[PDB]
Amino acid sequence: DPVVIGCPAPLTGIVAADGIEFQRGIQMAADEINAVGGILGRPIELVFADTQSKGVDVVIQSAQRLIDRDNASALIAGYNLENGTALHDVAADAGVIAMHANTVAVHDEMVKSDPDRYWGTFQYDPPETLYGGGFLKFLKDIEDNGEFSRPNNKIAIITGPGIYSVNIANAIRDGAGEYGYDVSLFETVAIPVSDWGPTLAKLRADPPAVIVVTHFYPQDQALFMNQFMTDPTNSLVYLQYGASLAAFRDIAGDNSVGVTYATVLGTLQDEMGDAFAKAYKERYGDLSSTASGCQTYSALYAYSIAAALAGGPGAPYDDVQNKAVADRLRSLIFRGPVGTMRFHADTQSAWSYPTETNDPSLGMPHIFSQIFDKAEDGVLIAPAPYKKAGFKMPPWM
Repeated sequence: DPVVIGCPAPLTGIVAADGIEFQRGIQMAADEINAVGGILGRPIELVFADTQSKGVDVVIQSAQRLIDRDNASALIAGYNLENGTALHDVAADAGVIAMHANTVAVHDEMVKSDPDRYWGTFQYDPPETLYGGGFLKFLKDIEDNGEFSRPNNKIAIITGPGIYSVNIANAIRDGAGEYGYDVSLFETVAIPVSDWGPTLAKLRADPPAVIVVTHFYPQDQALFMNQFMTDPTNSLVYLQYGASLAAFRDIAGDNSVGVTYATVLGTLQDEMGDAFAKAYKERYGDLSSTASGCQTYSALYAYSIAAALAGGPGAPYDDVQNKAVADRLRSLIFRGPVGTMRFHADTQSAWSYPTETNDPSLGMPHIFSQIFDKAEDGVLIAPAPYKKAGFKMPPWM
């Protein structure tokens, strides 16, 4: 009998572009796995539900449909525009596995709130908190390697009002002290930003060693750099998420050069990572996003290994067999194109390297990049052993 895998993804609405890549990624993994017989000779079938870039009610409806109507044994998502815990009760109540990369601390706390019940839901990246803790670790390593010499001990943190930006910003604020940084500014701005002037005046009145912007819109970030660069402070700049996108580099132009950014789950640029990216672009075109497609690709591979080891998926409501599958997933150490996927037992979230573990065979690399040319993707500068270059002092420093 075929193994039915359901994918609730935002195929329409404001984040359609990511939803389409989640669909492409999971299709590619299913095709590769099926070409060698599927899971224990059972072919993988994929059913999709469009969450329309809408919120909790629609995500739940979509997940429920995949189970009730399509008999999905497992749900695999990238992210959807929900708080992060919509899937847990849907999975638990149907005795199925759900995997997501919503990238949320609320997932960790939900699983910890009732681990006996929430045995089936896994977050296959680390929560967003690691963007903050991992930034501090990154900063330590480039200082220790001689690549960055702090002009002073001050860090400035600039956040939007939402939970993702705020959680990242507070992780950095809270951790700064043990790395010998004082927070010179913690600033919350209204979004979208029309003018960074007030923030920029505070920065220039008290030039920090490091500026972190956790507000993530690429256009707002480019406007920031264009206003910053009329009179830049002597500061390392890290921009959360948006700087990873062509749109940021297009709008900032040469002002993008020197900026750093990072992802807690991304394609490595070693042989295996390069092979995935090449194959993905051959299937879907050079403008397609491996950054989103690698997520559901990796998740389905992990699932396929765990389910095979357990003797196969359970049907909906076969809690005993799906618990066996979840046990295999919970102990899995799976090295794919994004690095090692391994779970914390207590949170059922991915281990992060080098922040939580010093061994890349035991956790997922938190990859940092630095822009060197407005026309190119940033170069990987952390963590060893995945660097393609070292951090280079920004041109404004």
